[PDB]
Amino acid sequence: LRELVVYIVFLVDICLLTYGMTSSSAYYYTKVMSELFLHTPSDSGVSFQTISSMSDFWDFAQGPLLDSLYWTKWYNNQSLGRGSHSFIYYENLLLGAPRLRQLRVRNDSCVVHEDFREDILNCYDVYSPDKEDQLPFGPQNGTAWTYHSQNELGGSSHWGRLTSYSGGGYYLDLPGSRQASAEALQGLQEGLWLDRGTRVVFIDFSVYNANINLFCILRLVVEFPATGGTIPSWQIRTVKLIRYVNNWDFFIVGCEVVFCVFIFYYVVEEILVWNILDLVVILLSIVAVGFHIFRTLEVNRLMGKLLQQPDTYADFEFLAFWQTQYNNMNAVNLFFAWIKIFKYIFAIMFFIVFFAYAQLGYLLFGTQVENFSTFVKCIFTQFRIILGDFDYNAIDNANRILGPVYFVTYVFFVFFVLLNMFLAIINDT
Amino acid sequence: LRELVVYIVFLVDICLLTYGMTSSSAYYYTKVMSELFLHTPSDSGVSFQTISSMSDFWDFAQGPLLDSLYWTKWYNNQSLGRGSHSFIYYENLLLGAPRLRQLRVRNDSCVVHEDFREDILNCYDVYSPDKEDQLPFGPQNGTAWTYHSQNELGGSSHWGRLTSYSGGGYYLDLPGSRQASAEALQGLQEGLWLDRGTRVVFIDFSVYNANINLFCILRLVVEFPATGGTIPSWQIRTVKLIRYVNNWDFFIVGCEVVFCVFIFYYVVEEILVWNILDLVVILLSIVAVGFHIFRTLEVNRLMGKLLQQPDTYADFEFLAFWQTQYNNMNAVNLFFAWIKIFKYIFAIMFFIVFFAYAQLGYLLFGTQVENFSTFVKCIFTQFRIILGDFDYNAIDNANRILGPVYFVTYVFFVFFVLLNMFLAIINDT
Amino acid sequence: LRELVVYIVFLVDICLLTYGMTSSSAYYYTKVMSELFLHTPSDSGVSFQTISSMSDFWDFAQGPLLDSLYWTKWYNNQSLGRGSHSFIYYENLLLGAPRLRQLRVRNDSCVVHEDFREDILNCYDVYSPDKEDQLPFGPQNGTAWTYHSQNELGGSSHWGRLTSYSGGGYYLDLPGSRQASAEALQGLQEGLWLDRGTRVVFIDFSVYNANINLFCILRLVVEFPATGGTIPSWQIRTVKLIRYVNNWDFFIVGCEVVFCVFIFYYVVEEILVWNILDLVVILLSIVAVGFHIFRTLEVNRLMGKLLQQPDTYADFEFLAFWQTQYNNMNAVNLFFAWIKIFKYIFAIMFFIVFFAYAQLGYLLFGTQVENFSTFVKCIFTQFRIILGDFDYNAIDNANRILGPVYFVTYVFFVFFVLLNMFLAIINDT
Amino acid sequence: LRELVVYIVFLVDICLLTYGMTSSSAYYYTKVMSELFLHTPSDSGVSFQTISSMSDFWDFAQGPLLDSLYWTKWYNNQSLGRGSHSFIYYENLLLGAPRLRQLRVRNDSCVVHEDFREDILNCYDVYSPDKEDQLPFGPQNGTAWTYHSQNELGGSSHWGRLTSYSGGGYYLDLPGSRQASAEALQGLQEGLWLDRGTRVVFIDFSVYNANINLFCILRLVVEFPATGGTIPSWQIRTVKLIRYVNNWDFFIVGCEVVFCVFIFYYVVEEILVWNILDLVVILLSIVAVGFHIFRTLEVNRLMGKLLQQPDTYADFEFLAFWQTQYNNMNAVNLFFAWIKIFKYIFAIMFFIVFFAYAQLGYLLFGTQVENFSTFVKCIFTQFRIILGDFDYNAIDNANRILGPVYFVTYVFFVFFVLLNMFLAIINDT
Ligand SMILES: *[C@@H]1O[C@H](CO)[C@@H](O)[C@H](O)[C@H]1NC(C)=O
Ligand SMILES: *[C@@H]1O[C@H](CO)[C@@H](O)[C@H](O)[C@H]1NC(C)=O
Ligand SMILES: *[C@@H]1O[C@H](CO)[C@@H](O)[C@H](O)[C@H]1NC(C)=O
Ligand SMILES: *[C@@H]1O[C@H](CO)[C@@H](O)[C@H](O)[C@H]1NC(C)=O
Ligand SMILES: *[C@@H]1O[C@H](CO)[C@@H](O)[C@H](O)[C@H]1NC(C)=O
Ligand SMILES: *[C@@H]1O[C@H](CO)[C@@H](O)[C@H](O)[C@H]1NC(C)=O
Ligand SMILES: *[C@@H]1O[C@H](CO)[C@@H](O)[C@H](O)[C@H]1NC(C)=O
Ligand SMILES: *[C@@H]1O[C@H](CO)[C@@H](O)[C@H](O)[C@H]1NC(C)=O
Ligand SMILES: *[C@@H]1O[C@H](CO)[C@@H](O)[C@H](O)[C@H]1NC(C)=O
Ligand SMILES: *[C@@H]1O[C@H](CO)[C@@H](O)[C@H](O)[C@H]1NC(C)=O
Ligand SMILES: *[C@@H]1O[C@H](CO)[C@@H](O)[C@H](O)[C@H]1NC(C)=O
Ligand SMILES: *[C@@H]1O[C@H](CO)[C@@H](O)[C@H](O)[C@H]1NC(C)=O
Repeated sequence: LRELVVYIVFLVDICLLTYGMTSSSAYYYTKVMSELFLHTPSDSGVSFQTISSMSDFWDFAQGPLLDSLYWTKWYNNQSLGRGSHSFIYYENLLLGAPRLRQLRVRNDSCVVHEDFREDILNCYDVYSPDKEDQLPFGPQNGTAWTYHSQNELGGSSHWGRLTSYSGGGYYLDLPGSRQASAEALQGLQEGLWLDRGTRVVFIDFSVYNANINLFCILRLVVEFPATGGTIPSWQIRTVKLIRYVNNWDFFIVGCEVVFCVFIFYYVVEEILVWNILDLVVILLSIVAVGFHIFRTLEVNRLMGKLLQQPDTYADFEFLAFWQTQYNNMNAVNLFFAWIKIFKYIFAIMFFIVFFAYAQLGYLLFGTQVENFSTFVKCIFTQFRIILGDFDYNAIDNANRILGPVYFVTYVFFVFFVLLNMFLAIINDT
Repeated sequence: LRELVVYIVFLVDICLLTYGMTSSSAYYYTKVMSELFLHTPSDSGVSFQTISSMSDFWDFAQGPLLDSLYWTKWYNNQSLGRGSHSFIYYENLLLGAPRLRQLRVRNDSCVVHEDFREDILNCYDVYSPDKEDQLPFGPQNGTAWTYHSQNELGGSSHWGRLTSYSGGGYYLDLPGSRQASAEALQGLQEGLWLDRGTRVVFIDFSVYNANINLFCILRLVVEFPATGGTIPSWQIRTVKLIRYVNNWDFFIVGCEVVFCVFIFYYVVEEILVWNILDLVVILLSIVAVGFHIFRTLEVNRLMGKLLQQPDTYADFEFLAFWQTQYNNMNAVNLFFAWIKIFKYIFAIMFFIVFFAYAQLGYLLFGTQVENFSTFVKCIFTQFRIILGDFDYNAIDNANRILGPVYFVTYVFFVFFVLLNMFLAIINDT
Repeated sequence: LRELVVYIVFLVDICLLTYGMTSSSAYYYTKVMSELFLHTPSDSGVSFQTISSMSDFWDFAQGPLLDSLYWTKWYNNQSLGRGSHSFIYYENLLLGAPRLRQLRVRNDSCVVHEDFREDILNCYDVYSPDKEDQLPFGPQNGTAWTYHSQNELGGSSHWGRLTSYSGGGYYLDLPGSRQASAEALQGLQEGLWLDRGTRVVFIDFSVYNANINLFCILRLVVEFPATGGTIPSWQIRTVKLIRYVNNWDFFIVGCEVVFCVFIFYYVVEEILVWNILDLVVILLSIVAVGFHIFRTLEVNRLMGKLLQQPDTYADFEFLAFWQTQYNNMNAVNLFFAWIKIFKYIFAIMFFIVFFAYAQLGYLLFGTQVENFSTFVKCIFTQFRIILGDFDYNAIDNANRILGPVYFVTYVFFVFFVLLNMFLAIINDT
Repeated sequence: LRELVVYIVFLVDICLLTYGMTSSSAYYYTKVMSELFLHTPSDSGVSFQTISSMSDFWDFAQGPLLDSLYWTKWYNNQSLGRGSHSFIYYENLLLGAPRLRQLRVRNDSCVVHEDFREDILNCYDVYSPDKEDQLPFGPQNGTAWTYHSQNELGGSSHWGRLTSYSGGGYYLDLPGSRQASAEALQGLQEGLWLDRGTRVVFIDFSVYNANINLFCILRLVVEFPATGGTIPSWQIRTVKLIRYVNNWDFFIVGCEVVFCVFIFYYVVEEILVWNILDLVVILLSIVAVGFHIFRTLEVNRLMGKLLQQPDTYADFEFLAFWQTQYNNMNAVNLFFAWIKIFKYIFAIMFFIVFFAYAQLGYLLFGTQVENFSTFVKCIFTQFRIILGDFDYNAIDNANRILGPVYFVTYVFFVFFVLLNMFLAIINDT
């Protein structure tokens, strides 16, 4: 019964270590930033979410995005007394400069069919890293008009709605004030910096809050499919990077070294079914150990760069990405750490036909309704239908005969099979 | 156990043949075109979905529809360098010309009642093909003002929300550029090309995407009932017609001939309960065989016509219609082909009263709520109520006494009968 | 087994008689008229549903309502060739003239409390027919400014959202054209025809469709509570009044006399448990017999009046009211007539506590959330909660402590009691 | 069986006493006032709910709020004949003057991190009563620019969305007419009366309805977090304070003394399991006794003040607060009083894992989705998921891998554990 007590001590160790990272003021910080950039219309009624075509994109970029970044003067039109830096909502510092970057696809990327070769001289295929266009275009001069590899821009794969994307492309870094920035983007509308070759466009920038201590790092990802049009999407992550606050941070250093003491104790007692869960928990634990040194190194380097050369994009997106997935790992560890307490204290006919419906629904619908438009989405759509959440209008207007047949037939299937499962389990009794 | 293996080979045959037709880039192609034509307002705030009366229709036709068809210049107001053809979203070619066509009903189509014969000199009845008005009207000159049979316009029945419609009517084919087109439709507003006689108005046009290979064929169907007003509706189908891409298309020809080899094998082994499913699967299989020759002939002919005489409507709607229903057939075949693996490895009291509620609900509601407005819609509405999806406000504001009596009473009926079914099945145990 | 056959003959008799009244084109007729009057905004963005205060009402009455009534010219601004009458959507005749009528409450209707007698010289209480103000006001001249009893205006009780209302009040009948009408309502804004005394305002008018045969009779009821503000509400009923169409109407006369033959047969065989249902069905049958003579008399009289003196309100609202409730009666008869085929072929602990929750929820909520704002609404709200339809945000923002306690506690109550019912019924087995 | 009868007499006593307080016209009174202040946009499209930043707040305060308070002239632009007082909707008197009051936080409230000390000279921390800034600011002159304790302003804690707030702060009391008021708030925009130090801003005012007898007391609470931006929120309570109406009020005095007679009878019979419920009911009863004297004293004093010095804020918010919570207490008493009739006539595996999901969901989501943003909200969110109310899009866009794993895994957990509970209970049978 002593190993139990020690185990509890482990639960409060991991508990304080993971709840040390969070903040109850995070949610409103995301909510405020997102509702600042996403929802604010331009004069043309162009929000970010509602971007349709390219001209809408330019109406957005030269629109709110240049007035929701650079704040200078108060609401009473009196100047704000902090020099030359842009404070979003007066309370939020803007780190470095924002960066656009684009991805292009090669001029002739496929074979136009034989009938149309008269009217169509070019094929720009869907994005795949094999076909990415590395040559310059436009006036072919600055870093906006000429390619850059994934090394020259330190970066990882962004994984969007269509397909994953590399880290290269034609970046531009907006200058400090507003006016110079508008001169830039106006310069990119002059020439065509968005043409048929374009595929993905990223806008990255990050913000640091002085009052509490948090970063809001955000990516605005607009995709241009081969079909034309646009698909806007966004990721906004708020993150506690610097863990130094007060002597409490030194209590967090002590907490960390206590934690590694614990894990060494648990590898000692480990080596000599539930022990599966043990080796997992310890595995993700020691994965979580080194990340703090990784982080302190990273932050030290970045704040080094921002210190040296302002008006230069400094990547917080990689660091924020791995910080948040680090938090996900801690969450799963902690959850298992609660499950572990218990250690210290015919269906094939259903699955086959189930996937058969997933497939059928994907074929009949899926060029109409989004919820069916891929296979996994079909699986979870059918699962919600079991749980009693569905939109029948969509299924019914996609195909107004086979729709009701699908819906009804599926309902009777699940209902009926579930029944036979009940009667079988009662037969076991 | 060998016939099993051969059967699996059949499953991968049909599998690759049906998944050969689809594309994962289809959904966004429909989504983009539909959100281009349907949702874009005019200056008057007139979307397509929101069309109310005739003047709204004309505000739409001379509105966005002429600016969401003809694209000429880039977003920077630089000319686009492809000659005279209209590329929607710059990536999508426009095939031929768009076509309006109308259906009229005869001047005196019924008997005005005896009381009103003083104030009402005309009856235009509901549309039925018996009463379709074949005489010219207006200035009585062009092909817009004079009837055309269903042969002179190759076409099949469109089946809309009210009733099915023929393929005849008074067509107009818009010219190439925008300006000439606006001159046309302005010419049709000058005279009354929509008058009390009108019933259905169709706008048909189709689009071919060069980057991927797909067609988006779309019909915009606005109905004018006898009651006045309008009911806008639409059908948008994206279709892979030309299956020739690369040598992979030749692997698709080999796949097809392998498939017919399979079906001949299965008629040989067939002729000498589950065999019901066998004869069905083979039936729809051989139905699916000839459609490819039918299609290659059709496409060959059409692209022949578009080749010969541009600015002439060339029907892709018939071909797209049968291509999509062909895909539905393949979907059902494939689904059965998955079910078939298993071959190789008191209620009357409920139904009577159920339909009795369907009828009651249709009579009490149904001049108010849409979900009840016909009989089949009542059946599926009550079925959703069983599944726990309903809008109680509607039922309650239609009739605020009998509404709750209907809803409650029905709930207790289904609940209670289901109970007695449980207790009965437990009695069988 | 012969009485069975005769009974079936009864089912097809009542079946054809009740389905003779309906029309499948009704729903779109209501939908079109309602979306014409209710939803069309004015220049100020004032729809009918969105009416807030009195100035909004006047912005509506002189707004769309005078342009959604009088139609004169086509969409091409060419005159329409039917003399002086107003055709709504060109297909719908307007019967007679529209009528406003108001209800007033007496000057000093209650006792102002003792503290405020200095600042408040008048009390206008809630509407009850005892306090209705019968004296003239304003310029005190026309029929708009002077009272009229419920006899001088033939009319019945309208039953709205707050309380039932009589048929008297200060009516005004709008003239024929638009311009004279605007002169009228402008004349009623000049003086105050809506002042603190006002309680209910009705706008009644009816429309006859020539193409099909139906009436759309509609009431727009705006209520001004004692609290101030407004509560707009509406009733739109489409009705087949004249049943004369063709010789088929004579087949309907034969059908009626066959029906009365049947009911006499059933009183003969009746007089000499399920017979309860028999006497009910026959009762509502013979109630339904005389209504046709009542109706033919009524319609004959009305069309007499419209024939004699146009530009005079002629009530179709009484007749439409009883026609629709007649249709409800036929619906219930027919439903029982289907049930009748079978003739020819611990809870107190739950109900007490249930009503106890209805009461509690009414007291805690109900000055906030509408669904709880009266007692019956609380009953059906809790019933939906059992059926899994609820809005938790409302309950939670009304009182953010007792709300979740109510919701959770109720859920466990119903869940748990239902359980004990299951185990009890299994004990009976 | 006599104590039963006497008990019923108790039920009708408490019944008439609690139903004496309510009114069926309350709901529309809240609904009307709330839809007057909350939803009415300004010229800039700024509603109250939609307030985003500070400049939006000022656009609201000088916007509708000064035109939804002071009513002078009728809708026909004729003057209203009640002197100098402002009648909202002409039927509602405005009691006293409205009051703004603010809360500030100290200049340097925390330690800026070491890296940023160059660009950031100030930390304004989250609100806690320890850090509240008591010094004057701005021109440092009036009662708007200088602190006031919680005694000098009689007031209690407001408990908002973020944290509880004290009653002190920098109040301003708007003058009588509109013009002087606009001069005031313009004077507060001139200087910065909202600066980085601000945290909460309250607008309090109350309204008395003469026709019925009720008060609508309302607080408009706008919060400025440390993160920037705003969180608007509101409380609107309608209350019957003065219970004097007619001789019926004297029947209410008799009712009260009868009630205390009852409770003395029940302490006599009390002193000599269900008796737990007895001592509770009697406890809250005698708590409810003294509140009437407390109230009559309070109202007497207030109406004394409003009598003496108009244009001075007189607090009805404290009194309304305790009146409504008094009504909540009566509601619970009455509910128990209905329950009481009956007196006179393995799970740990589920709860542990349940809270484990609450925690996991709070960590993974909760910086994205609101429903998860705190721990209790996670508990009730998961409880609704059990009851079949959820938004899957949110969970899925927060984290698009771990989201479905959370949702599915939780569903199988609850489903499966519930099953084993069924089979266990059947084993007990
Ligand atoms: C707003 O600021 C501009 C900055 O140049 C100034 O010219 C203008 O007078 C200001 N308007 C005000 C204070 O109303
Ligand atoms: C295709 O694009 C390239 C850009 O890399 C350009 O140099 C070339 O001229 C284009 N081809 C044609 C036929 O214009
Ligand atoms: C841009 O083009 C001009 C024109 O020759 C050239 O002088 C300049 O160096 C170019 N910019 C860069 C960064 O090379
Ligand atoms: C837009 O194009 C028109 C075409 O004639 C031209 O006259 C005008 O100057 C252009 N406006 C620009 C480039 O801003
Ligand atoms: C009815 O319509 C026809 C069109 O086919 C027209 O020729 C005829 O004159 C119309 N009847 C009357 C009475 O105007
Ligand atoms: C249109 O009417 C004119 C007037 O006579 C005629 O010359 C012309 O041929 C008509 N158009 C056609 C296509 O017949
Ligand atoms: C619309 O009708 C009016 C009626 O007087 C007329 O003056 C005007 O010219 C017409 N406008 C057109 C036909 O565009
Ligand atoms: C009350 O209203 C009546 C209208 O019937 C009016 O004659 C009377 O003068 C009013 N009372 C007062 C005190 O103005
Ligand atoms: C309206 O008032 C005038 C003024 O005396 C009067 O002549 C006229 O008769 C009145 N109208 C009616 C319908 O009595
Ligand atoms: C509205 O009231 C103002 C108040 O001065 C007055 O000048 C104006 O003429 C009035 N407008 C009307 C009655 O239309
Ligand atoms: C901080 O705010 C106070 C207001 O209480 C002010 O007196 C002081 O000057 C501020 N500090 C600095 C460094 O400006
Ligand atoms: C406001 O400031 C002026 C300037 O000295 C002063 O005279 C006045 O008394 C101040 N107001 C109050 C209420 O003290």
